[PDB]
Amino acid sequence: SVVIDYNVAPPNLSTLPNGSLFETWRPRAHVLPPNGQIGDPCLHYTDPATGLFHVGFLHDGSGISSATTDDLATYQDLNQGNQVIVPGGINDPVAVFDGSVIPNGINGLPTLLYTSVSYLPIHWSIPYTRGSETQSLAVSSDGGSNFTKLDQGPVIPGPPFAYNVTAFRDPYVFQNPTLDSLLHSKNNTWYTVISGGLHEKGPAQFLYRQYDSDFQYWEYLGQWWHEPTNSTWGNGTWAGRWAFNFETGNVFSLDEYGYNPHGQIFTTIGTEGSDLPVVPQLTSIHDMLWVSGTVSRNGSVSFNPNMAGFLDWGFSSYAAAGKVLPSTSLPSTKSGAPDRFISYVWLSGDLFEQAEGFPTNQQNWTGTLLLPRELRVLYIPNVVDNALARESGASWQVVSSDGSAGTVELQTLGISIARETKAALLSGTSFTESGRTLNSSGVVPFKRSPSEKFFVLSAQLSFPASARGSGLKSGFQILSSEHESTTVYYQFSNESIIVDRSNTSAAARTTDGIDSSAEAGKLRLFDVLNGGEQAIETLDLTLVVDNSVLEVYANGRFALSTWVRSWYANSTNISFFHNGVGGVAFSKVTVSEGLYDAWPDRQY
Amino acid sequence: SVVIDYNVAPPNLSTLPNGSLFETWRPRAHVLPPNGQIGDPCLHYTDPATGLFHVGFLHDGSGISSATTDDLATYQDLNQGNQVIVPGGINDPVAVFDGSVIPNGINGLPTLLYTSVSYLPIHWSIPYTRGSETQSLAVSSDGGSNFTKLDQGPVIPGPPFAYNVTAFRDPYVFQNPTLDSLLHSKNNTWYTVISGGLHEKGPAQFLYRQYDSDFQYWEYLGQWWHEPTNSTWGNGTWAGRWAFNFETGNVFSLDEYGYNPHGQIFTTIGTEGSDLPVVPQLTSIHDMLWVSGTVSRNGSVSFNPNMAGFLDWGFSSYAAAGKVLPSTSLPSTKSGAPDRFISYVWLSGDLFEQAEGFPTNQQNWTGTLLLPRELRVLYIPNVVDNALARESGASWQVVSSDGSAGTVELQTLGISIARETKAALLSGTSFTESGRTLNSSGVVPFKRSPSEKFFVLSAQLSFPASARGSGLKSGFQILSSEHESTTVYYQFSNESIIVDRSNTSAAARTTDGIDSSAEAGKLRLFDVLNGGEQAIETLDLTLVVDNSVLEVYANGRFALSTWVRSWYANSTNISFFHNGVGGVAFSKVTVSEGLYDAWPDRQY
Ligand code: NA
Ligand code: NA
Repeated sequence: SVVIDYNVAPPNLSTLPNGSLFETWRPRAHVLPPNGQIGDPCLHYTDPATGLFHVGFLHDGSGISSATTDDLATYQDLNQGNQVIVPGGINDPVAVFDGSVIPNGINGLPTLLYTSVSYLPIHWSIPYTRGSETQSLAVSSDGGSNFTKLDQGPVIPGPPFAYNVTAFRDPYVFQNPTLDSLLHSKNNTWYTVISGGLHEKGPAQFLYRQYDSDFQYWEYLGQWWHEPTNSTWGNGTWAGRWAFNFETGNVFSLDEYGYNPHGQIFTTIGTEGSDLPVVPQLTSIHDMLWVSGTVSRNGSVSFNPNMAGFLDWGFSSYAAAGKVLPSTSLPSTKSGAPDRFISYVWLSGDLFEQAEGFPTNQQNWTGTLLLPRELRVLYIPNVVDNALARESGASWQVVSSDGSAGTVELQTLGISIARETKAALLSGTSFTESGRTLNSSGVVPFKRSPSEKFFVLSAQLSFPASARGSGLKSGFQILSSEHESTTVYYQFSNESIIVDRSNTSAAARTTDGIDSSAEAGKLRLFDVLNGGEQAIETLDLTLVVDNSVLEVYANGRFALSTWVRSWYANSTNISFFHNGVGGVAFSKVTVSEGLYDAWPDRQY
Repeated sequence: SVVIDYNVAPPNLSTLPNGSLFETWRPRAHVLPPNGQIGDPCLHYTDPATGLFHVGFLHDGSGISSATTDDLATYQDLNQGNQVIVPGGINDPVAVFDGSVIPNGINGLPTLLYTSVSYLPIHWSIPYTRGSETQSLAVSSDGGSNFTKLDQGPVIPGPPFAYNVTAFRDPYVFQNPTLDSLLHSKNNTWYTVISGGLHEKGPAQFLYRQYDSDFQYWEYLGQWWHEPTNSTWGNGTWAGRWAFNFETGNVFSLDEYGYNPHGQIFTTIGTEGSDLPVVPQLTSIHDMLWVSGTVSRNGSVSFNPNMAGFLDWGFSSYAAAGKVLPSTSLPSTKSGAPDRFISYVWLSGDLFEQAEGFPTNQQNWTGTLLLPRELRVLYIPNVVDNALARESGASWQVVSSDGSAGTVELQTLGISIARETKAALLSGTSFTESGRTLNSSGVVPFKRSPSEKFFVLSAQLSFPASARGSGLKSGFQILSSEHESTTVYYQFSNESIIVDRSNTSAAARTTDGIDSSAEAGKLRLFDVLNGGEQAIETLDLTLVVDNSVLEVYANGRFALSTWVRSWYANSTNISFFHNGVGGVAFSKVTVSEGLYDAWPDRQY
């Protein structure tokens, strides 16, 4: 069968045999199935009996598949990658959508509450078919390889009486003593949020609590959070739009270290956006947002947002699912971590099924999850109390102020690679490129580049005072050779990290459905006071390249992830990049090469 | 194939070929399918476009079959007797139970609301499987031969939040301006009652009204009528028990002539009874009750029973379904009838599936509906105001009184054969047996008897004053020959009509599962004042024999129906019967022979 040589120019990839491009763009350090398509992650839980962390995801549009980890770095497939629960039962004859797990449930077994689907199609833009989405229970008695459906109807057969929902799915089970105290619930009551919205009103999270010890009945507590149709946090700059429908709602509570039941309450959601006029059955904008809020009561409970942002700025990033990972788990016991909230963002492989022409049968897989991320409250001290710091409707807020110093402490969402995964990514070969200051325009090669498309690059960029309000662009050119290059840079004129993919892939010239549009995410660098002098915040950059999967992290509070589908074997060189407009000081750049095998017990 | 000769003794009927006993016991003037089993009647409606009255019934445990009538005497099968709606859809993958029809519904078409079943088994005596019974919509666009299910989920997906129901089925749609005025509903609002009960509380009718013009949402109005588990009207003499579960609830309103929207409100129900201790999945008592009541409001509406009885006293009579038949219908236009409420009682053919051994495959049919019955308010004037008239918790009530005459007017439920059916039953040959008074004991042959097992017998029995409190038994012996006889008599010692079936069938000697136990129904004959003298009420008796189907009517307010499965061709003779205890005066007895063919367009 056919010979592949990545030093030779590519054909139209649609002409190659099935499976011939299996390895071409495939990551080694990310969660994705053995083959085929990955959809929304869900079902994650820690098994209290074994300590193993279980992860799950929709697989091939035909149910939920799953894997375990004892270290939060590497994974073991359950049921050989085949689905632990499939459609075709009485409650879910057409489909299985997201569900979440009560780890210590019916008979002390993991108990899945999930969206069972009986009628398609389903979309916020069209009229809703009554009973199309219900919430049903299943239980695993075999260690999470098979979830057996209860032989009864759904436990939540529909939305509240006469509600004209846009959607009613993705039930997310969670505990919270702040809710308990506000609602006089029994201690350690399980809550469920269901995500969707209302036609002619707008997106919403529907809130419930268990009524009975049996998980059979769920008492409706109201739309604890809802926003008008296509409205937006602030003026729309820092947290996209609330848009036409909420999906994949997660609810959890954080402090400075990780997860805390008494901590500040957060939610992550997908929003489904669109231009006007609306194109039937099309969601053109898939925003992956996080939201901080205060929960109060005046009859019924409300979640009132006080700041919001993106969990990942990638066009193709969406549908994140996360779970409490307790300190007692196997991974946390090995690493000494406190209680955490670990979230896996989904990276759709085909633009949410809008990449017609992509050589899908050649690759024989579609999509990945991003690296597990730890979520925590992040504080930014010694920020200069000016208009940059004080902007309303943004992704941070002032929590204290020092009139004498002229400073504020800021608060925002901390987003970083989970620690055991980060350390396993840095495990191999390790070299440093010298710091330097650049004033003129162009790319300057590193003295040494990684020899393969599997690396981490870490660097600090320091900008001088004149950078503010200039047309400066500075960063790195990666995955470069004669025929290809990808540029990642910060741009002050629109306060953004940009990924320029115009030259990323030689395959995009010969083949349809290989996207080359720019990716972008907003990032403000504040003014800070250190050693008694005022300066622009250091841009602390971490780039993880995993064959075709690029994740760009910054300052412990920013992520932008995308596909970088470079063809040529030589497209591995790294250079400094600066457009010449002002100057920039690069610290020493660390490069770690090779990453690690996240699936050590797989063949491929 | 085998020769049948009804002058020769029967074999064990279980040894004969399949279908060989098709005609043996089969009626000609009753509603039953072309072959196979009949279950609960339902689905009846008048088509406003054609004027045809449609009847329906469960058929072979596999959906609802239907037929039409233009005269309320004869019927035409729809869809050749095959079901107009079957199980195996998304909402009803396991079964279809009773439903009722809004005649002028979605797109002005007949619209069925019915119980769609997803989980079996279902019974009041066991724990209820969540979601086993829902209420779904279907619509017929082809004149009632096929009801197309709406391609959506159920419109009532379950009982109210956390209710531990015994049952939740048999939705009965009805209109009522008395309810409209009490509830401030829109004029001509459709109501639905659903029948069942609650574990640890008792049987109930759950009441709803349409929320929207679309029939999509049904607003819950409470348990408008409920009774404690296994309680009873009065002391249990005149209306059985309310028992452990209500089934087949009908609601309607009557005056003296027939149906009236502003009239007195009535309901008919089956009750499921049992001995203590309860045998799992067994209902041993199937009572077919009617109930009169007043409807009032104190927050939510209540139906408060003021009298109750049996619609039919037959052990095997149950599950009646009826419908408003307007004066504008085809049958009513021909007969000049006002608005009516026509009810068909079910006569189970096999003791509600407890007649093991019966030669079912030999007969190739099971069960029938009884003759259509007109329900109306019946007044009994000039009754002597004594303790017989004044008994509480009975099947009548005093509505006015005359202190001077020493009398009361009574009110009760009028039950008679629908008029066009009655006239078609009397259509043929017609002869009279002379009146006589009998004082000694024994049977006295009629001078002429009918030559076949298809006849109506009408007679008046007048009892002298000494009959009261005596051990008198008087009536008729029918279907008699050397080897067989059936006796129908009134008995003062327990105020009952009795059917003695001990000698009815020679087949019961040779064959299993042919019931020969006595049937009974309570009937009080009041003291009346006529021509200025006091007397025992005339017993006005009507017996309709339709091969094996016996229906006994009395005084326009009593029905007792049963199976009389006589074998020998000669078992057709009629005699007077009197046990000698006192005396009895028989008026002239009318006998009409042959009845009529209720299925003129069938082969068999
Ligand atoms: Na996105
Ligand atoms: Na009965």
